[PDB]
Amino acid sequence: TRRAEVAGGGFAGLTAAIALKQNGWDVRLHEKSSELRAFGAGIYLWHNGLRVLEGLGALDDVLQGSHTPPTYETWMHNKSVSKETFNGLPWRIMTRSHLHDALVNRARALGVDISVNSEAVAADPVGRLTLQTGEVLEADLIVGADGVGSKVRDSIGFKQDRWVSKDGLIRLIVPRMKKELGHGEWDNTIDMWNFWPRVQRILYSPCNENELYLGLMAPAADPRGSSVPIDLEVWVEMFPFLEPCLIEAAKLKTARYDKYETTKLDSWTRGKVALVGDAAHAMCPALAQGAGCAMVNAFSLSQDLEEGSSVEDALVAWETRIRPITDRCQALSGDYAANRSLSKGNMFTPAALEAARYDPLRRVYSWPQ
Amino acid sequence: TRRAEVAGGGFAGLTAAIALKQNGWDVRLHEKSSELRAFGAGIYLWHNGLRVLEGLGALDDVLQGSHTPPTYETWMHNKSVSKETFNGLPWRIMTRSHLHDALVNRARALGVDISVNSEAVAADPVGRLTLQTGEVLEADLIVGADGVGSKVRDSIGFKQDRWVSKDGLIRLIVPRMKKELGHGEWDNTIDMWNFWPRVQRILYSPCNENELYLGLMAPAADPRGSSVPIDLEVWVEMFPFLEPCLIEAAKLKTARYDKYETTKLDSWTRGKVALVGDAAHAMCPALAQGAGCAMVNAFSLSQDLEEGSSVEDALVAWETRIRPITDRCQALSGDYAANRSLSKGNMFTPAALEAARYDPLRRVYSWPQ
Amino acid sequence: TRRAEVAGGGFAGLTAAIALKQNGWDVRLHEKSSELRAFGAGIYLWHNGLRVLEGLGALDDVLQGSHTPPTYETWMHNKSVSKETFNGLPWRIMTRSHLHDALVNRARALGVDISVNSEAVAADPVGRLTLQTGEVLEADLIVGADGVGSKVRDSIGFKQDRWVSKDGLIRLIVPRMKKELGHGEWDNTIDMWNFWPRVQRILYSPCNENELYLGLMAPAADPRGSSVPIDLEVWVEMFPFLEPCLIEAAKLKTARYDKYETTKLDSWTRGKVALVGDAAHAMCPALAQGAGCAMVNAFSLSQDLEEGSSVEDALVAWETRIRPITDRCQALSGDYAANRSLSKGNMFTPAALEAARYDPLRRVYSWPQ
Amino acid sequence: TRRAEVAGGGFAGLTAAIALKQNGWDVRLHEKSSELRAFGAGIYLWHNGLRVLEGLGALDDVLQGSHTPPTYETWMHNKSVSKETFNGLPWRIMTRSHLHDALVNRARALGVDISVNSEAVAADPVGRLTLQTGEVLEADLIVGADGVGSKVRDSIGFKQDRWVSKDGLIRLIVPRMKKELGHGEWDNTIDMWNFWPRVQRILYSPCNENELYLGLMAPAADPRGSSVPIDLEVWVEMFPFLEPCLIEAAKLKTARYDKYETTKLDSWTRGKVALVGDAAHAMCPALAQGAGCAMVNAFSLSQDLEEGSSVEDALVAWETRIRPITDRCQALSGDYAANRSLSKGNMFTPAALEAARYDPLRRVYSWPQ
Ligand SMILES: Cc1cc2nc3c(=O)[nH]c(=O)nc-3n(C[C@H](O)[C@H](O)[C@H](O)COP(=O)(O)OP(=O)(O)OC[C@H]3O[C@@H](n4cnc5c(N)ncnc54)[C@H](O)[C@@H]3O)c2cc1C
Ligand SMILES: Cc1cc2nc3c(=O)[nH]c(=O)nc-3n(C[C@H](O)[C@H](O)[C@H](O)COP(=O)(O)OP(=O)(O)OC[C@H]3O[C@@H](n4cnc5c(N)ncnc54)[C@H](O)[C@@H]3O)c2cc1C
Ligand SMILES: Cc1cc2nc3c(=O)[nH]c(=O)nc-3n(C[C@H](O)[C@H](O)[C@H](O)COP(=O)(O)OP(=O)(O)OC[C@H]3O[C@@H](n4cnc5c(N)ncnc54)[C@H](O)[C@@H]3O)c2cc1C
Ligand SMILES: Cc1cc2nc3c(=O)[nH]c(=O)nc-3n(C[C@H](O)[C@H](O)[C@H](O)COP(=O)(O)OP(=O)(O)OC[C@H]3O[C@@H](n4cnc5c(N)ncnc54)[C@H](O)[C@@H]3O)c2cc1C
Ligand SMILES: O=C(O)c1cncc(O)c1
Ligand SMILES: O=C(O)c1cncc(O)c1
Ligand SMILES: O=C(O)c1cncc(O)c1
Ligand SMILES: O=C(O)c1cncc(O)c1
Ligand code: NA
Ligand code: NA
Ligand code: NA
Ligand code: NA
Ligand code: NA
Ligand code: NA
Ligand code: NA
Ligand code: NA
Repeated sequence: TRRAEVAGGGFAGLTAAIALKQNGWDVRLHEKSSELRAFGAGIYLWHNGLRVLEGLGALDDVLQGSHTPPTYETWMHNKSVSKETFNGLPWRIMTRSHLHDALVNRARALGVDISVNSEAVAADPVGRLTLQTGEVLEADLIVGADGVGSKVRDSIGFKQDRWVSKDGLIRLIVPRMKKELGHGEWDNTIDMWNFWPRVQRILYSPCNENELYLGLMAPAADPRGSSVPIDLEVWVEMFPFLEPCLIEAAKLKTARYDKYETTKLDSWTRGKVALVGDAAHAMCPALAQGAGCAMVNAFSLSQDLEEGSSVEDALVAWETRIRPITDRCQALSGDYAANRSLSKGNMFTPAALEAARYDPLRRVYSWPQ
Repeated sequence: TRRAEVAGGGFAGLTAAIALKQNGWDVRLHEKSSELRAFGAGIYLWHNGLRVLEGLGALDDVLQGSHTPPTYETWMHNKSVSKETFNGLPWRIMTRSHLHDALVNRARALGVDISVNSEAVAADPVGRLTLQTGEVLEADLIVGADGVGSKVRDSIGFKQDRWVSKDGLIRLIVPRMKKELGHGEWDNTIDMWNFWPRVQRILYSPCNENELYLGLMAPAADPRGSSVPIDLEVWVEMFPFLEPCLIEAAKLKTARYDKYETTKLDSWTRGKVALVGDAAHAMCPALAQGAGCAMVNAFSLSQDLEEGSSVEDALVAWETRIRPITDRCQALSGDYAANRSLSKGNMFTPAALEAARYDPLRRVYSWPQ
Repeated sequence: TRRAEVAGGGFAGLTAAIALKQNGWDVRLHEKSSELRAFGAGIYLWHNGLRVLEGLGALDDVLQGSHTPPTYETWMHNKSVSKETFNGLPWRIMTRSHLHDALVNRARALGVDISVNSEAVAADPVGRLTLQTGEVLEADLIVGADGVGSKVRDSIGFKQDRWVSKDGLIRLIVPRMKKELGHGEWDNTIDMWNFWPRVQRILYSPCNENELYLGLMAPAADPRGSSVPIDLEVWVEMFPFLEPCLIEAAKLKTARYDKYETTKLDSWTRGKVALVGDAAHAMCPALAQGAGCAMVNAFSLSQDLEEGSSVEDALVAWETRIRPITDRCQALSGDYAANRSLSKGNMFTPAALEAARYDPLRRVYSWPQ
Repeated sequence: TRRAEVAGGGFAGLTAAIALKQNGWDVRLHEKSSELRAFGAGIYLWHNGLRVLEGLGALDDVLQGSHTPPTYETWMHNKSVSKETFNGLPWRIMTRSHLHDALVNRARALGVDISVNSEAVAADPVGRLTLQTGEVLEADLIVGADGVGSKVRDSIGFKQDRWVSKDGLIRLIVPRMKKELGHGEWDNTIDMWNFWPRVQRILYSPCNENELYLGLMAPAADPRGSSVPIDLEVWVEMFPFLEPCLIEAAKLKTARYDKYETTKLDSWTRGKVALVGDAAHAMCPALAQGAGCAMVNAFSLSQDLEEGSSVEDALVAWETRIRPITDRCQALSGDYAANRSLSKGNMFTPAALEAARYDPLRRVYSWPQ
């Protein structure tokens, strides 16, 4: 039996572990943290990620208790500038914990061996993974799914450009308060942009009938807008229609102003080691596809390992096949972020939706625009 | 090699033929008409039917050149009473020819032997199909996909209740005239109900950027509203906002006032003969699921024939497994039609969407409400 | 000093009494009822009536505590069909008591001698008024302002057509409940028409920040819709958006289903007797001008009595000058009522607004359309 | 017969001349310009100014061919922030020429002696007016209605503060293009504010079915926004919904970027000389009351001259009676302009509307808020 050692229990690592286990690999997954958890409050998935979930046998648990808004709406200075439904392209909003739980439960159901407090500190291309405990594990495949600060990557040495932004946002889950919001379209995604009187934006993202995912975005140089716990007054001033939800947001002492971070590498493979997710390709969140691409790439890795080739050759074939979708999406999302393109509305163009349109199960693009 | 003879080249027969051919059956399909064509102007499919298309390898050709509205909207007396998006449940509108062409092209690509001017006039449960030419074909499976007036069914004799309504509607494809319609949400499905000043209704159904599917519904006792070609004045009077499209509709000399028709049988099988689609279960169109159920049932038949059982036993197992979804949907659609339930809006309830939610590929219900 | 005896303490009689007293007449007014009061809940005035109030020195007290809606809106089956603002033509809504009080207070301020429990039972063209007490009062002018059942008129004998309708309405004052009505344009006049599922209409008429005037109109043959106190269920069913106000309306045990009533006479004068208001020209309320015309005619009477002619000649001149405006408005309002013309919206045409446009102070038409 | 000499043929001078002529004064009016004309494209009047017009016998000609919008609407960054109708307070929009013509025609009808190319260069408090021709005219009253640069004022010497702003606006009349504007509320006043992406504002003011009054406001430091003829691109960019009207505006080679200008004086009188209008009290246009106050003050002057006092005493009484309304309105309009208060919407408060609410005919405040 082929053995895989996966470093990291995020969406990339769990996807890799499930996909490999379904194909008969002996899979062990190692999470550095003391518990299995997902940070970031909420998350969007699209057709591509939902198809991965179908491929993993985890779609049912995800769709139950998650939300597809009637439309993706954009506001500029409180004026609705677009409503987009992507010509039926499937999409979904959920809490991070909801997605995480579904993947963990599926991995456990399949008998994936999951270890917590288990940090990969070094990886060897010949197929050896060293944990912080000093345990050296031999494997036929090593998956570096260990995030932007991947030690699987950096122990080997990959030529790279990394960037941590000065700016960021505050992501929270609060109650919907739907009745208290009164008249409106409060099941929508609403991306609420402003440049005047200050640069403040809220991405309003319903997760289900109970939970609302809010992203509060202000520059780091704004001492009030970037404050945690949230400066209620400055958010209510520019988003008064969300006051009921913002009052609940202001109670959260766990709120963090998290910075954006990107990674791009010359390659994603070395011998029997494959880098997946933020370890390889962390990107700007404009197109809401960092985890989508991570999951597609992890699932696609399992596919290329079923061709009867050596692991080394399968990994090379995998990157060649799948990386361009991620490269283009990363580049375009970065362009969108820098140009504030989403502020215009109607920017989920055919090109913007390329990654979302990809079906990893059939390996074709679907849901034409 | 197992041989199947399929009577009828509608959506049920083509689905059966493709699904069987994909599983290695030697399939021949017989269409009574001189050409392969689909009547009825336009058609809605939902998740269940779209999943059948995925199973048939015909989804790509269908999604290209078809439309998912941003919302399914209902009007009563020109007042919007509901907007429904079904919590992300996939759905699609297309011309009948668009769906038909996709299925025919797929059947031809797989090497299904299609005959036109080939009418099944008698079927024997032992596996003999007699054509109007006098040709007697022996087969391991006979599929009666030959519509509400099925001769495969009636030559054998199935206890049945059939009903042809006095009332009906006029279904047409016209240009979108989107610019000429001016301000509005003209990519929506809009079910435009009226009881005052007369009983007149238009189901407004965009198929793509070029083609609009209209259903003009008035009682048979209304000599103007039921007239073909359409009485332009009486339609413009109550739907003045559609005048540009109605002017184009009035040019169509091919317009027909078609009656609603239902069939229900005590059983769908006899020996090696299976009845699929309108031959077995024609229903009211309120839930837009007659072809959806027909396609699910045809696809499901192919599945039950892969269990290693006798054809006779597989057919019995098939009906037992799949019929209840169709029975409930038929009953509920008839209830909706009789009570004019759709006129209230917000009537695509979890129960109404049961058939749509069924995934025939995984044999589970998806897209929870 | 010239002496006038006025029969009736309604809007016509009070207007006549004030206007005459301002011109130096010794005026006595006789009200049959035990108290000075105005029935009918609320009332609309337009430019013509507001100009009379200006002429009477009673405009200030009327405008304080009354309401001009931002627009006059019409709904058919809950769909807004028109919004009308009459090109700036002044108009106003108020409670009947508000208008009544303003006129009574002005009459008292001028020293008009007002008697209650004082019914005119006979009038003589030579200038004698007999009260129910048997008191015979001699005067230079007798004003029959004693309503649709005028005894001043009928004691003399005027050729006439009177009509009392079988149908009618329930008029009430309730609290605004503005906050409880939620999203909307609840300061508007909204004429809420329906023919389906039943013939039920509400004229929604805000009087000020505290008081709402509702007219609930259903046919007499409808036992539920015409019931008093109101059948809450049947009104909430068709006007659910007014439920907070309708709950308050249902508490009113004083509610009446009052019938429409009209009067038309061959003449309005006989010797020293002049008939004013409903005594002469009761009309359908479609154009909201019965009191408007009554007040214009009463004020105009005082004007014609300042020409230095005999009272008999002044009265003849008065009717000749002013009656055609009332005749046309009565006729058009009756046409509108019979044809349900207001149900279409946009029916306050230049012709419909003729009476409203008349300025009695300058004797010209203003506020062109 | 009392003789009045009026310097200036603007709204103040024409009002003074008509009002005095109606009271039996021998009135001569002197306009410096070669023709009688009014600059500034369009103008708003309110109840106070409309009542002056009624007092002048010029209301009929003004209301015919002018417009009361259904509402006064305010936008910030294309989002509607308020709709105001002032609780029925009368108001009106018209072209400057429309108002001017009505006043000139009334003055001519009354036999006011109007001279063009007749400039007042000096005034003496004893009642002598010297024209640029050298003609010295003796009079019982001299009216300085000669604008912000009044030579009647400055020849005498009045302690004053004058201010000419660096900023200004471009005022134009263009066709309505109502059909070309498509869906909207295009009969409204719409004050269209923006601070982002640049400081640009359009006051949209329909005058009648044919003519639209536009005020295009940008800072003088903006070389494109302040350009004449208008820089079409920069106006269409921020007001694309007005493109049809802006294309017509760009054709006007007569367009001017006119600066705001204010005047405030310690007194308005000296002996037999009275200063009226912009000569005395030019103000910021935020409350749209510069001409309103000018007309009220000119009309009020005629009233105080009917008390049987000396002209000198009547003038002192006039200023004491009427100036505080103008002082408060000037101050508040300046505050509004400086604070950009109108950008918030809902700022026509009872205090803001004080001047508008004043009725000069009855000398009371009407139309309570
Ligand atoms: C503001 C924001 C919004 C976003 N929104 C979206 C969205 O809507 N949709 C979407 O698809 N994506 C979104 N993304 C992207 C998404 O968050 C990431 O791309 C995705 O979570 C990365 O998954 P991962 O498994 O690669 O890495 P991670 O989620 O970082 O998981 C790595 C795991 O490995 C563990 N670990 C780290 N080092 C080691 C080690 N040495 N050994 C063992 N374990 C280790 C960590 O503790 C962690 O649990 C967003 C990102 C940001 C910043
Ligand atoms: C007004 C209306 C609207 C509808 N809207 C929808 C909708 O939106 N969505 C949806 O899913 N469904 C809809 N339906 C239902 C749908 O039209 C039918 O259920 C579906 O087309 C039936 O397919 P079928 O293949 O069973 O039969 P058919 O479409 O009738 O095809 C039978 C074929 O067999 C041929 N034939 C007949 N007899 C013989 C014979 N003896 N031998 C050989 N060939 C023969 C015929 O010529 C025909 O081509 C609607 C129905 C109506 C009436
Ligand atoms: C449903 C409805 C809605 C209406 N809405 C409007 C509206 O919005 N605007 C509008 O302008 N008009 C409206 N009208 C018309 C308006 O109500 C009448 O035209 C107006 O009140 C008539 O005034 P009046 O003074 O002529 O008669 P009344 O109001 O009838 O007053 C007559 C008075 O004389 C007294 N009286 C009677 N007989 C004698 C006697 N013999 N001696 C002494 N006193 C006597 C009575 O007690 C009464 O107080 C409406 C009418 C109806 C039915
Ligand atoms: C941008 C803007 C918008 C405005 N909008 C409004 C509004 O909506 N509503 C409103 O009410 N007001 C408005 N105003 C104010 C209004 O324009 C003025 O207050 C009003 O026109 C002043 O009238 P006037 O007669 O005092 O002076 P002017 O209109 O300046 O008239 C003076 C006349 O006297 C002549 N003249 C000058 N010197 C002499 C002399 N020595 N001898 C003889 N004749 C002379 C001039 O040629 C001129 O014809 C606005 C002002 C501005 C700047
Ligand atoms: O920062 C964004 O533009 C962004 C856009 N979409 C989803 C998300 O989480 C973030
Ligand atoms: O007749 C209907 O109610 C109907 C409802 N949905 C689709 C359709 O084709 C018909
Ligand atoms: O019955 C009417 O149509 C009517 C219309 N306007 C005011 C009113 O009181 C009644
Ligand atoms: O500049 C203004 O704020 C202004 C406001 N109202 C009318 C007008 O002409 C100008
Ligand atoms: Na991507
Ligand atoms: Na991306
Ligand atoms: Na069905
Ligand atoms: Na059905
Ligand atoms: Na009338
Ligand atoms: Na009338
Ligand atoms: Na003023
Ligand atoms: Na002012």
